[PDB]
Amino acid sequence: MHARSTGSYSLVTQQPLGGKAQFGGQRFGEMEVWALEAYGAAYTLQEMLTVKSDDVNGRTKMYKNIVDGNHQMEPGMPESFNVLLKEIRSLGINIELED
Amino acid sequence: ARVTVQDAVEKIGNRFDLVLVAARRARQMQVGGKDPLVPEENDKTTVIALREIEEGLINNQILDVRERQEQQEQEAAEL
Amino acid sequence: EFDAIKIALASPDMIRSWSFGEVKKPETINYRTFKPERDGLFCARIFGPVKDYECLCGKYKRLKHRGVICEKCGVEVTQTKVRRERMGHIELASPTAHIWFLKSLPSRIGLLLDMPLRDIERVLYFESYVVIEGGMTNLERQQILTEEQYLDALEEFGDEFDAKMGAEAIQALLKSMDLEQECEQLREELNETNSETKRKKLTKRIKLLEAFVQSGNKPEWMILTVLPVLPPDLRPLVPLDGGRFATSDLNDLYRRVINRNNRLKRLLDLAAPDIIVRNEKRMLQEAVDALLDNGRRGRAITGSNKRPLKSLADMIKGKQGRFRQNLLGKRVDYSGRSVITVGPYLRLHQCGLPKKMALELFKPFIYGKLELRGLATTIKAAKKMVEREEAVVWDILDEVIREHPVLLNRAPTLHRLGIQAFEPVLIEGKAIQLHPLVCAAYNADFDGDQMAVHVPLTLEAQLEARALMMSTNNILSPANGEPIIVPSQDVVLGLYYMTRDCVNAKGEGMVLTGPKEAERLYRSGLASLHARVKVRITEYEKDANGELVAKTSLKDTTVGRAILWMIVPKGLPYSIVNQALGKKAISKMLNTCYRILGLKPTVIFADQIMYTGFAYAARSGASVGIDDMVIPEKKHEIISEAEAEVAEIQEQFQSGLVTAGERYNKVIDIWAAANDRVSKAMMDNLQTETVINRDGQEEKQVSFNSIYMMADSGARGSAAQIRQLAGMRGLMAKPDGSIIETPITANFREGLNVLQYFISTHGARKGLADTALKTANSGYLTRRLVDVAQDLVVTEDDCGTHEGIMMTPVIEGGDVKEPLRDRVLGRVTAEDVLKPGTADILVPRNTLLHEQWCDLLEENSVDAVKVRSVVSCDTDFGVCAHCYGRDLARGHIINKGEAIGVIAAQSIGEPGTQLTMRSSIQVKNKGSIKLSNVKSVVNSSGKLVITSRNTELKLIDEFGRTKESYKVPYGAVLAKGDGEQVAGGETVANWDPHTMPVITEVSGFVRFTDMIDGQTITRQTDELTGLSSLVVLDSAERTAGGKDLRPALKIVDAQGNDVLIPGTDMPAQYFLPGKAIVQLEDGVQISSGDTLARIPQTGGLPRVADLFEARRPKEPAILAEISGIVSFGKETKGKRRLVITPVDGSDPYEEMIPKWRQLNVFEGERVERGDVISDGPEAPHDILRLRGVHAVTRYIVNEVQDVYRLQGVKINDKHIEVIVRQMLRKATIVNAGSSDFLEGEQVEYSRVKIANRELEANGKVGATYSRDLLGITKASLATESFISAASFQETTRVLTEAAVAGKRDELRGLKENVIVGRLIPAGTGYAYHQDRMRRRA
RNA sequence: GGAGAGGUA
Ligand SMILES: [Mg+2]
Ligand SMILES: [Zn+2]
Ligand SMILES: [Zn+2]
Repeated sequence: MHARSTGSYSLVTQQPLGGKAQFGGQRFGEMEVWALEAYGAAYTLQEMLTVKSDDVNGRTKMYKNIVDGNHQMEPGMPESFNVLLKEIRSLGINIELED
Repeated sequence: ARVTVQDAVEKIGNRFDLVLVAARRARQMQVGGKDPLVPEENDKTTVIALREIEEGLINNQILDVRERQEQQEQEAAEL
Repeated sequence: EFDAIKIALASPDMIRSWSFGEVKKPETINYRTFKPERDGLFCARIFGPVKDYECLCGKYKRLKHRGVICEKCGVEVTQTKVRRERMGHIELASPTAHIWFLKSLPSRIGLLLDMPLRDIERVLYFESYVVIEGGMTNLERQQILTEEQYLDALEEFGDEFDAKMGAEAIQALLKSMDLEQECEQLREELNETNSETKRKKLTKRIKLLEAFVQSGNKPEWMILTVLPVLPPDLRPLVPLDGGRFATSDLNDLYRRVINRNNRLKRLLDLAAPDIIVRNEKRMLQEAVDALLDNGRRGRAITGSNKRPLKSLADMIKGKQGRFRQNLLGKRVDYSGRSVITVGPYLRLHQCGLPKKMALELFKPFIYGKLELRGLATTIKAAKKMVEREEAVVWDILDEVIREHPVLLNRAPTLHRLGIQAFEPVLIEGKAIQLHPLVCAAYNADFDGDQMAVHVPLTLEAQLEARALMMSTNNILSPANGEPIIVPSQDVVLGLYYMTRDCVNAKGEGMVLTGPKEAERLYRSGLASLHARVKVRITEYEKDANGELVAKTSLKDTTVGRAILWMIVPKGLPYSIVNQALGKKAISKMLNTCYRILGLKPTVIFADQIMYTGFAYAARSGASVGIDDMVIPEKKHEIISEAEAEVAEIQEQFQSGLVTAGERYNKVIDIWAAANDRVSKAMMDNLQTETVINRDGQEEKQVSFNSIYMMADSGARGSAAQIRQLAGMRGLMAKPDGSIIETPITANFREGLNVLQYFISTHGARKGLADTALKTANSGYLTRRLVDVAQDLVVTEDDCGTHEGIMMTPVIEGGDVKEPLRDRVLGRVTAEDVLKPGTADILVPRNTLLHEQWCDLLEENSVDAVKVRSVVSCDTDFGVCAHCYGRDLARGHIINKGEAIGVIAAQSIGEPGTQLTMRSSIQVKNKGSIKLSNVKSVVNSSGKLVITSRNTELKLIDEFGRTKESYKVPYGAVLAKGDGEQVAGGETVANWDPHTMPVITEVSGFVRFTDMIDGQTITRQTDELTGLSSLVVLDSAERTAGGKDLRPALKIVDAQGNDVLIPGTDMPAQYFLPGKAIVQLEDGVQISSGDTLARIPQTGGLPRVADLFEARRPKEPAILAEISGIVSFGKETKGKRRLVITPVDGSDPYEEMIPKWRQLNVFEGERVERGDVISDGPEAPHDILRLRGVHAVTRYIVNEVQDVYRLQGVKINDKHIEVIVRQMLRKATIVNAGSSDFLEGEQVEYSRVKIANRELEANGKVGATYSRDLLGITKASLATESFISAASFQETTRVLTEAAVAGKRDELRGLKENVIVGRLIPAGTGYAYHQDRMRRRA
């Protein structure tokens, strides 16, 4: 039996750690993302992989809002995607976001 | 308390825009300083919004027209 | 904000533009003072500060000094986040070649420069020479030279011709070329000479060359001169806390390449002999190869443990890469995990939750409530109060939980029902209690399964949970309408034991005043739970317009059934709870209740069913004992007789009277017979052993033996397990597929001895290993499927078309495997059906065929219906609402803006683990006989002899609706003609499936024309009898003499001239094929349809995988490409030739036939396109290109549905049609017309369709396209959006190709929008995306 | 942080 609300954070990619030894959270695996897409559920998926795990400013503001009793979010963009962008740009490939 | 959403879906026959309209109403109710149109029995805002939708005294179009009316008065509130 | 992702090549200047400095030293950390080095791989002056607003030396350490730099460090005092976003750039002394653009297979350098990859491989590693311009001399542009050859050439030609060696040479050669001019030359050359393989080669090269000019990439940028470096923090140097550091191999590769670079820099400065610099440049090239991608070269490099290091290209590919590890599915906060128990006191819409998990998940909400209530005027005090949980916090926690759903999920979540919402109820335990009905949906046994809990935070998430995933909204499985909360295994036993009747129980025959009276009687103990009794009941029927009408009557039932009736809702006929109520009956009862009384009554009724079932099952005390496994008393006699029977055949084969194979087969057969007899005897003695007096003398009834009561009701175990428990347990198979001739003659109530147990052990281990491998493979299958249909979303209201498909009941030769009413239930019609009162419009043309219309079809005995199908909908980038049909997970038409591709893929992949890995026509029903495609004559016996191949016979009942079908082989004799009446069990036709005749058409004399013994045939006269016999020598059998002539046989008359074919003017001479044995003589009378001569003749998961992947079969049944007569040509070049000549058109089509193919047709026969030329599996590609689209789709759906329903699993057809629609999506242009598409381009079908459709509005002529079928594995890669492809397999190839082409992704699928982290255009986000499109545009 | 081994569903 294990639980996690807000604990540590990995280093290279800002996501909650894994395992019970560290105070890590569970893994919303790929197949679960498919399952959520199968419903019409879109908001829950978007928050569940934007503001609950990765987008740092998003989750700080989410915590502030929740404490202040006003449920909302500020999505932003995942940090892991920026990691991928830099890593793929480290080759000769020039990849960027347009207008 | 609610267990189903069937009748509410009957009032709003899409089951997707239902979510958005109910969310907007609950947002008015929680952070906004509005009040319910149905007596509350120690129920949270989401369920109260769904119950309001159920009786058919709030749907998308009436919500929009009420928003327009209150915004018109707000424009008239500065004088 | 942004809207598109652009990808291209990076020129060295741009790379310098990115960078914020230059790396020059391979040193990182001092290991004593943990500051970085001067300007080493890490650094502060290049990348940034180490602490927030802290200069390195400490001259300024406050945010007041933001922006300024230190005068000794030069660092920029600012946040430390800059340390994750600045990039350095190394300077490379020598040019070097990007490995990806060299060994990509195909290699872009190789075919852009158009040199064999071997020679570039040699040149780029400094073991040869290549000329650059090579003019004014014997040499050409790009001849290769060995070292000695170069020395000799420069010796004889010490003039100015340049021949260099390695990366610099490649760079100069590439930079010294003009692209578009080369394109002109190559298109001019491709004009012709030649379109055999040079056509393909030049088309590919021109494609690449025009790709460069179209984009903004210079060719030479594929040669790296400046190499960027990943920021420091994305490759952190984690300490091991043992005073040392971990491996962190990326920094190792960087230091290695920097060492090589500095070595070469020094050696170039100091002017060493050329050998040294060449060696060092080779080493540098290898270092860069290692850094960019380690392994693709001949040998990987390792630090220790003999394990290769992680190159950059290894941090993207594979499960460990970003895409499939940290980008599609992340870890997540606000979660928990636990074990699950049953707790059957819960409503259907709630689940237990331990106190501790509840107080740990919801902590922020508790803080919010505490601060709102003023019990803690800060977050620290509130955190303290929660930490030591003063008694107040528990009531607060209960207050928070009131209406806050959570999500429960299980680990291998296959289908959409694997993750479901619930309300939480706090429990003083440590295990998640789960309602026992949903275990079927989760496939969650309680033998230690763990489940994970998530909480939705925002408001919209809570409402989405409640209105989409709350368990009382998923009752019908998306795969098919069947309910998914069927009472599973124990409640069913309780109900079955409740609705029974002993012939004479306590209190039999009295009369009661309604159900509750019976309940009171039973509880008081005066009447047993089941005894026949008359009771008055008041049914309700709403046959009126939604009005319930009460009607009372005096039924005769058993007190158990009367008690049960007290539970059911109002509007259900009483006969629904009158039978024995097995499992199937309960499922049907729930289905009818749902289809009559909406939803809420059904859910409440299901809950009440569960409660009563558990209660009365517990009352039953249905236990299992060792006396309840009765061994039939005749088992020993049966087995002994079978033993003697085996012994006699053993004796026969001892004396040689029989052969080994026949002895073996007879032994197996008789053992099977003995096994069946034992099973039957056991079952008969088990199911009716109860004989009990009926207050008179004696009678018998259905037995109460516990095992039988569990098996028959359907709780657990079929009859096979009962056979294995009581009767002999069959024959066991040894590993290599053989069947042991000695069965196991011992059940489990008795003991198995050693050997029998050994054999059973082998069988069990085979089963276990098979399950493991099978599930492993099925996972990959489903992952492939969901990645080719993920981008499809019903996105309109009505496409407005008329084409559909003909839905009919399926026939396999025998009975109906699937009626019509279950194939068109819930699919809109295409063309209004006309009742068989023809001109009587029974249904409108665009109505949904729900249950009532299905009944109307059934009573009128409709036969075949035109139904709109999702394979032909004309909407672009999605399908229209009507074309799809009924949602199938809730009883109404599909809502606009719904993701169907994903649910279809999951529904097909979910059952993938339940599959397995490795004469004469006898009409059996009275009815009329009809024949399709009959070309027949009447033979000598008055029967009907057929002269066509596609002749098919249908037996139609008296109604006029087809009921049976059978395939009629060619030249098969038929007792009947057409439109007769057949008696049941009548043998209606017969044929000789062994050998093929030379059947003629009409009577006359038969003349052996061009039939010469010695060099054309052989006089192999029959020797056992002595009649005339002569055998045609095949082309191989005959010598050179008879090669030219063609043996034939022309029908003639007494006059001697050639009698003509009836009807037409082609003289009737039949071309004798090789190896044709003839028995009749020359000029001998024969009758119509007589034998002129004789000429002799997987199902597992891999089948589904192969069928969807569209793999070519082993032995392709080649088809008839076009219509017209056929002929032969050049022969015996290891294969035959076939040519086909239309009636009037050109006849270019010729083809090769391997000799082992039994062409059923002869040359003089005219064949229409689509008729088999050989026999065997039919590939899908030719099916598509010949019989259009509505044939390949039907073939695929029929085959897959066969493989599934043979294992008793139901899947609606739509889920396969959608996959096929997404599969056949690329089109190829035959004629451009007034369009712009080049001749051979393979273009997306949607683009060409819209271009032609809009162009025809003007006076332009559109293009012509031919649809193409690609297996899913190839179809998902050839997609416009390249991020979708990259997240799928083999990122390297697609990524390099896209980079060269300079593609530009526009984020329209359901997957890349997940990657970027914005709303999906699938569900609720569809409204947002609609507004977003309508605003910007 | 990465490897190797064992285990559960
Ligand atoms: Mg289990
Ligand atoms: Zn300083
Ligand atoms: Zn359509």
